[PDB]
Amino acid sequence: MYYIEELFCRLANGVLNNTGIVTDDRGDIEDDSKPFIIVAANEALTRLHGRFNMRNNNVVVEMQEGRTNYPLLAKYAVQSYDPNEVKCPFIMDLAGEKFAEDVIRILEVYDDKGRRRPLNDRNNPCSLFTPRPNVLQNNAPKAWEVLNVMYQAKHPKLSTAEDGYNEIDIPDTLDPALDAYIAYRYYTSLNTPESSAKAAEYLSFYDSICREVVEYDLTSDTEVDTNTLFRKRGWR
Amino acid sequence: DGKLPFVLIPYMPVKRDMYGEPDAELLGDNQAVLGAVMRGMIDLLGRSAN
Repeated sequence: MYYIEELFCRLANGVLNNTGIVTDDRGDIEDDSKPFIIVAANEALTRLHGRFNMRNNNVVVEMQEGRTNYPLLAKYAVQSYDPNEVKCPFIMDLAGEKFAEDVIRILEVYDDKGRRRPLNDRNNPCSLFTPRPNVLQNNAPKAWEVLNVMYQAKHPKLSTAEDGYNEIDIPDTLDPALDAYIAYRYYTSLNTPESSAKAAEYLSFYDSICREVVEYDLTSDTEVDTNTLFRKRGWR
Repeated sequence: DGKLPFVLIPYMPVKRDMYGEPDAELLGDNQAVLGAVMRGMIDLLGRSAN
């Protein structure tokens, strides 16, 4: 983990060392050009967390009577809901761990009693459904039913504001991939043909780094488990 | 009779010995090898997706 300022220094003394958006001392990016990097940086982090299952985070959802669709939005969180239009929040989080709507793909759902709940099983009456990728639907809200949703999560969105996040938590082996994508976005913005050729090199380099990580499995992406169907099938 | 009332009957007699050898003495290795093959066949079928 490191501050976004270190990212600015690394870009200043890295791929963007010969650009006009760096300071005279090569210590930081130009202040007016900082939001350009921030937008690209968030985009790059989203792609990395999609190809690689690096972060697995879980959330707690409380079933409310008379409600079937449960969007996973921060406006329904207890720490961020507005009482004027929301009767009561159903997403529970902590003051220092506010929900940031980092949901990418739902993996599994367990209720408060410890039973696995099938998802998108059309032939199963008790199964849950997801009409939208970030919306959870329950067709039978009970009295004290509480659901826990474990999902693949993206990195929290960076922001230059003081209250916003200002740290990066990614495997250090993917740092060249992050720099390459940011460099690709910058050089692609310039429409000069010379910059276009340079932009493609970084994008190709970024893809090469990603496949190298997959080839050696440096992020423990591959997962195996002991066989259980042998007992269930009754082979004995 | 004037001697012990016990009678000894060996299955496979041993040269100058009382206790004989049962058939389990010679089949110790064969049973273990056969068991390994049978378990391997079941594991191949059982663990396979079907």
